[PDB]
Amino acid sequence: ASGWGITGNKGRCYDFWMDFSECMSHCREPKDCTLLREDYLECLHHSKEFQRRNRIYKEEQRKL
Amino acid sequence: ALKEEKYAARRTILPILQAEEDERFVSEWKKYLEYEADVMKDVPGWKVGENVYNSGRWMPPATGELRPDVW
Amino acid sequence: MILSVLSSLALVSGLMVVRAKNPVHSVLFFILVFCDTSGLLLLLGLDFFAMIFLVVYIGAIAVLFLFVVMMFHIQIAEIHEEVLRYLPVSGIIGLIFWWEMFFILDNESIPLLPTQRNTTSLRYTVYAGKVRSWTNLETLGNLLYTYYFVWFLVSSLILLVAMIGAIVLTMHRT
Amino acid sequence: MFNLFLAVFPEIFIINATFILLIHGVVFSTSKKYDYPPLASNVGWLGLLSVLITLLLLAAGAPLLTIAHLFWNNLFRRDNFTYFCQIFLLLSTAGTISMCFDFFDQERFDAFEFIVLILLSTCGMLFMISAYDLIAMYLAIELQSLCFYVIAASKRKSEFSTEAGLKYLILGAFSSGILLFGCSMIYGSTGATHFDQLAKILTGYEITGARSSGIFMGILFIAVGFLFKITAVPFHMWA
Amino acid sequence: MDLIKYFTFSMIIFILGIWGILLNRRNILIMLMSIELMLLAVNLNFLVFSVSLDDMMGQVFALLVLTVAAAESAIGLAIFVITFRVRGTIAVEFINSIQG
Amino acid sequence: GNPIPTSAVLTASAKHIGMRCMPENVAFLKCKKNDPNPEKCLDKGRDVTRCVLGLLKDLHQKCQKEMDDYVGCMYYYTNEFDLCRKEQEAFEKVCPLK
Amino acid sequence: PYGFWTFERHNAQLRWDPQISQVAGRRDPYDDLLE
Amino acid sequence: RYLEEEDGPLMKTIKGSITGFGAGTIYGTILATWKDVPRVERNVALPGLIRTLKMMGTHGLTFAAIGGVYIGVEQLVQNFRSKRDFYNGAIGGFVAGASVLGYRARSIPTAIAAGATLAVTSALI
Amino acid sequence: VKVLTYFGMTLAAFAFWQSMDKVHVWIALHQDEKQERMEKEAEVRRVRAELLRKA
Amino acid sequence: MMLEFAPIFIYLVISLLVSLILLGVPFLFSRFDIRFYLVSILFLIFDLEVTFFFPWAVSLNKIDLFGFWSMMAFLFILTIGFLYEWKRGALDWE
Amino acid sequence: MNTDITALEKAQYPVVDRNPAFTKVVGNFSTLDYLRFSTITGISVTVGYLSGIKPGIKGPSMVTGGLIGLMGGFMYAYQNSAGRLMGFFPNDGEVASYQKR
Ligand SMILES: CCCCCCCCCCCCCCCCCC(=O)OC[C@H](COP(=O)([O-])OCC(O)COP(=O)([O-])OC[C@@H](COC(=O)CCCCCCCCCCCCCCCCC)OC(=O)CCCCCCCCCCCCCCCCC)OC(=O)CCCCCCCCCCCCCCCCC
Ligand SMILES: CCCCCCCCCCCCCCCCCC(=O)OC[C@H](COP(=O)([O-])OCC(O)COP(=O)([O-])OC[C@@H](COC(=O)CCCCCCCCCCCCCCCCC)OC(=O)CCCCCCCCCCCCCCCCC)OC(=O)CCCCCCCCCCCCCCCCC
Ligand SMILES: C[C@@H]1CC[C@@]2(OC1)O[C@H]1C[C@H]3[C@@H]4CC=C5C[C@@H](OCCC(CO[C@H]6O[C@H](CO)[C@@H](O[C@H]7O[C@H](CO)[C@@H](O)[C@H](O)[C@H]7O)[C@H](O)[C@H]6O)CO[C@H]6O[C@H](CO)[C@@H](O[C@H]7O[C@H](CO)[C@@H](O)[C@H](O)[C@H]7O)[C@H](O)[C@H]6O)CC[C@]5(C)[C@H]4CC[C@]3(C)[C@H]1[C@@H]2C
Ligand SMILES: CCCCCCCCCCCCCCCCCC(=O)O[C@@H](COC(=O)CCCCCCCCCCCCCCC)COP(=O)(O)OC[C@H](O)CO
Repeated sequence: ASGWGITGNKGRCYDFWMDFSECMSHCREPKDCTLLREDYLECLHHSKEFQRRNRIYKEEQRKL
Repeated sequence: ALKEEKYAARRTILPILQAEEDERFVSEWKKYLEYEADVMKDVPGWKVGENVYNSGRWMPPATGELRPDVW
Repeated sequence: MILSVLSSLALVSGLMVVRAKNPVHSVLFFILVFCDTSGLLLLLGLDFFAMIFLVVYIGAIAVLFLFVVMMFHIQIAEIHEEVLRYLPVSGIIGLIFWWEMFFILDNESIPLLPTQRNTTSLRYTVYAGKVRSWTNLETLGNLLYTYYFVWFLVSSLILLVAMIGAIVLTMHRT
Repeated sequence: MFNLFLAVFPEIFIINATFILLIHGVVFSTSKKYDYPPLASNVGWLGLLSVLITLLLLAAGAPLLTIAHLFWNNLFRRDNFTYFCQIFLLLSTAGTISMCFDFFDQERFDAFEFIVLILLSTCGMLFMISAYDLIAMYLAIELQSLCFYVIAASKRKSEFSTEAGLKYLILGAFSSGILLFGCSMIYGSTGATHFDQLAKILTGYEITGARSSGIFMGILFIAVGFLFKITAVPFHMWA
Repeated sequence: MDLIKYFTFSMIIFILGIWGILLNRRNILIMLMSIELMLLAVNLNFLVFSVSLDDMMGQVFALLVLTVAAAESAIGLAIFVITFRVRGTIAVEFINSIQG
Repeated sequence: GNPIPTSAVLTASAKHIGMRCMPENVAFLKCKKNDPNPEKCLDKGRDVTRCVLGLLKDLHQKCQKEMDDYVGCMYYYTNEFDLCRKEQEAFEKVCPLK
Repeated sequence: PYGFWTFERHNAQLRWDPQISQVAGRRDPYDDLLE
Repeated sequence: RYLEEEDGPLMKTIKGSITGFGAGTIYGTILATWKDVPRVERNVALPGLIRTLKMMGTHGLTFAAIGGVYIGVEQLVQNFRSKRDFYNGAIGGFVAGASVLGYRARSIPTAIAAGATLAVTSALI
Repeated sequence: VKVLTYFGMTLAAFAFWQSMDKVHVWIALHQDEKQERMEKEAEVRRVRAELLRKA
Repeated sequence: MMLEFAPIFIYLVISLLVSLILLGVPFLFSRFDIRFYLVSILFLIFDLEVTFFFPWAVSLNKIDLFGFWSMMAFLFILTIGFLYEWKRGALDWE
Repeated sequence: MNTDITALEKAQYPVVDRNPAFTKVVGNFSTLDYLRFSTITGISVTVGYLSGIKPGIKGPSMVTGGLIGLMGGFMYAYQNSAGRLMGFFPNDGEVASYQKR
């Protein structure tokens, strides 16, 4: 969230953070900002990306 | 001033290096998409190269190595 | 694999910290743990922190511990005890902590299984950030003294408290 | 630029006064000419004065404490709540100091450093009240805690006082480590330490099935540290 | 797998500190050493997260936590020294007079 | 024929490239600023590449020997300008920046 | 309250961060190439 | 508010005996670690471990007995009588407390106290 | 300890960490089944909530 | 880049081997002084001072006047502590 | 260093100068500011003298108390004057002087 990157440029996930914060700054229900929030958290941890790639690896191991 | 000379030199040749890298990555990504289409053939509900980000904005593929750039 | 080696060294050295009968030996093993930690930090690309862990943890803190423990001349009878009767209580507490706390990141940070395919070609290089790279040192120094200077100064206050307390509690002027 | 620091006038004053008293005490306590006078009561009166002036500066400058809030935002947050909390803290410190003079002169506790450590811990608690980030909160808590460790052991030839200090330092350090672990888990799970960012991330989800075990255990460890601090059972037996 | 491996390293250090508290009932110096081990593990947690998240906040706080660890060890060892000086021994049976 | 566009060749020619391919460079950088997706920038990249390779071939045609010496020294010293001043001056005297 | 995080006191970063958006250490790398 | 189960009174009693042996083993472990070792056992390791394990087993046994008899009598009361209330379970709490804790305490006074206590708890449930 | 004792403890620890690696691979491979179980239980809970709200 | 640290590791291994060879070839043919604790404490404090000096020294060109004066305030606090130690006799070994 | 004087709670009185310079604030000191300043300093000197008698350092104690009082009183007067110029405190005199010069 801070924006200070470890190599002296804008942090990797800072634009996602700022989109989420700007959404929540005027949407009275946080459920309206769910998509931007999960985009921010996906940028931090890559959970869904790695899960999908592991599904691909799983199917490869099944068909071999 | 010496450092600025080197740094300006890096700035003028940046676009051609980036364009080469972009072409390389696009070709590799097409090959990987064909690979995924083959492997996930006969897996119902799949979508080849689906963007996991809702915003759809482009991000480089995550690598699963904490600090690959320093080694 | 390399992280397996360093983690194994850290595990054994830490067990030696907590289980060596002689406290001087405990301080020396503690120093081995900090060396291994510095190795991990070098793997992360944080060379400033890797060096500072040597300078401060080993060069200053461990030296303080060693000076104090060596002049104490502790006899083993004063601190000896059998630990065989703790194996169960350490087993539950360790297991519960093990089952919960080694795997806490697994649901949030799912690992990428390494496949029989060269994913290295999918690494995208942005040369723009490489024209003028910043060291760990200068990235940290860009922030400590301007945008977060209050925390810096509060840390100075903490050190001042340490100095005053050290004098008031132990000083016997000749 | 100077006017930005109106938000921290109370703290600047008390810190500077504490430094002045430290120098005064050490210069004249070591004086052969004055025959090494005890300065605990003299420094105590001057420090009571300093606390009261700090209270005046803070109470009379209620709006000014919120000046330049964007510039100070990543360091602390001053509002109505922190205003009254800090006033009550200063009033309590002044009363506690006023109760100490008979102890200073009749026991002959001559250490003026006692007053300085009390004042520095008051500085720490002032910064605790206005903390709006896990890092700032931890630093202020640690400053406060280290001052208490030292003053708990002030009767350094007493078995009781040395025992108190030893138990306090060990159990305090343990609890602080637990709290810091919780803070690290929360940062790792959310990428944030500022209280506003944490509020935005955590609101609307609590435990929506897909709960961040990292966030849940960071909260738990931080709560354990807090409960130790308020002497709540089962983290009480130090008290 | 990098991030899980870096985290379990720091985690074993933290668990070792906990075990050192549990196994050292007659040795309070090692108890202090175990507390430092826990503090080191937390510091490592901040540095790893800083890299993983590409964020500098973990690094600033790590430096400040090192300052706190230093002050903590200094004051703790002073208190150890004065306790030893009063009693002539570090055995736990001579620091149990406050009770009830 | 066409020189291999290695790091040495590009670094040695960087001043000429900046003076000659400035519009293509700026256009590419603007498009990259708007969109980091490599696929959505290939055209500006082709414009940049064509400009640079044309200038490279031109400079090779004009001053072959001086270019060869400057490129060789630049490769020998890993593109350190200070250790290559003499041949830089010889290269710029025969192939002016303009 | 309903949407407390909407209250201006809680949107401090949304107003501060744009003021430091050109500060070295948090810029997009392409800003230096075009400026 | 309670429709997440599959029940089975025999399964209830068996699982209660297992949870009670779970909880008694942990409780005995904690009790054994809290206490000091006898002075004549400071230089020898094995008997301390043996005593800790014996305390673990004894407390697991007694807590399993309470945790089994409680649910067993509770279900054996709401099956023959065929009613659901806090009265069924208060009888079970009383019999479990009385029987087990008076066998261990070897005192009729204490059994009636333990049974009374265990009922008020199940009743407050 | 003996130097050889320290080396052997290090070897045992290395084996432990490789086993931990296998455990992490196992946990990763079962993400999909855990998600499926979570989804089925969520559907059951939602159906129960909707049905009980009907009254 | 961390590439340059690898020669250091190989250098350490070789230096260790030289040490073992040199040391192993001949096998073929209760008075606690508080002042040491005090000097350790002082070294710890000024060790952290140097630690905090390093990033500041490399960052002076970017932090400008604000960073300079913030470090000056840090040093002022630590130097007040040093004056306290000096007056109390912590720096006298007689 | 980017700066922003903007306060959370807006000024309730006319803003004569949003971010007044140090010397302007000092030159804005009124008679009441000087009264506050002098009172705080005098009380501090008195406390220094009285608390210094028993140790035997009443003079140096007066000096120390006076330094504390001088710094505190100046900070308080500056607080009041700057708050008046910024519109956070009642500032009839500042508004009157502003509408004329
Ligand atoms: C094919 C190649 C062949 C050629 C090469 C062969 C090379 C030789 C073999 C390598 C060396 C092995 C032999 C070691 C020396 C033995 C000779 C000797 O004289 O020893 C005297 C020794 C006397 O002790 P001492 O050194 O004189 O010190 C006396 C005082 O203690 C000194 O006082 P102190 O203050 O310094 O220390 C205090 C305290 C220090 O307290 C302690 O150190 C604690 C002792 C218990 C250690 C508990 C485990 C620690 C290791 C970590 C393992 C993972 C832990 C994970 C826990 C966290 C998870 C939540 O002292 C002690 O308690 C000493 C106890 C030593 C016992 C060590 C037992 C280690 C556990 C082995 C478990 C084996 C399981 C295998 C699978 C493991 C699961 C993966 O007695 C012994 O014989 C014990 C050592 C023999 C067993 C240890 C070595 C095990 C290695 C197994 C082989 C590796 C298998 C895995 C391979 C993986 C391949 C992929
Ligand atoms: C590509 C890589 C190629 C590598 C090739 C090399 C591979 C070597 C494999 C060796 C394993 C097989 C050994 C076969 C048997 C050998 C025959 C034999 O044992 O006779 C030897 C014989 C003693 O053997 P022993 O019969 O077993 O007696 C043991 C005790 O007496 C028993 O008495 P105790 O029961 O009362 O125990 C008291 C305690 C004494 O109390 C202690 O605390 C022990 C000292 C530990 C801490 C001391 C260092 C911290 C103090 C500060 C030092 C300065 C710090 C800064 C400078 C260094 C930092 C770079 O003794 C011990 O616990 C000894 C345990 C040793 C643990 C420490 C060594 C491991 C360090 C990590 C090595 C990493 C690489 C190897 C692993 C690679 C992955 C598997 O005499 C000698 O060892 C000669 C003395 C010269 C030793 C020099 C070693 C280096 C010292 C300077 C460096 C200090 C830092 C260490 C490196 C740090 C790296 C960053
Ligand atoms: C002053 C006093 C004295 C004492 C002291 O200070 C104090 O003295 C100080 C001196 C210190 C030592 C100094 C130096 C080191 C070396 C370091 O060790 C480097 C290890 C790193 C670098 O290793 C490679 O790095 C590059 C590859 O990465 C290589 O580049 C190639 O590859 C490029 C790309 O194609 C090409 O472009 C290039 O052209 C091509 O050359 C490069 O050559 C090579 O070096 C990290 O590497 C690993 O990391 C990987 C990621 O985790 C792991 O990947 C694995 O996991 C993945 C999934 O996660 C899977 O996908 C993978 O399949 C699967 O393999 C894998 O384990 C392994 O690669 C370990 C620490 C240590 C010992 C320090 C210890 C502490 C001290 C003794 C201090 C001590 C305290
Ligand atoms: C051993 C040496 C001891 C030295 C002791 C003397 C100096 C101690 C520090 C005193 C504070 C500053 C005194 C110097 C006055 C000159 C200040 C000045 O010149 O103004 C500059 C601004 O100076 C400052 O504002 C820095 C003030 C330093 C902070 C001192 C702390 C005061 C209170 C802080 C409150 C926080 C709570 C304290 C926690 C313990 C102008 O800079 P700029 O606005 O043009 O641009 C900023 C910069 O160039 C780019 O980054």
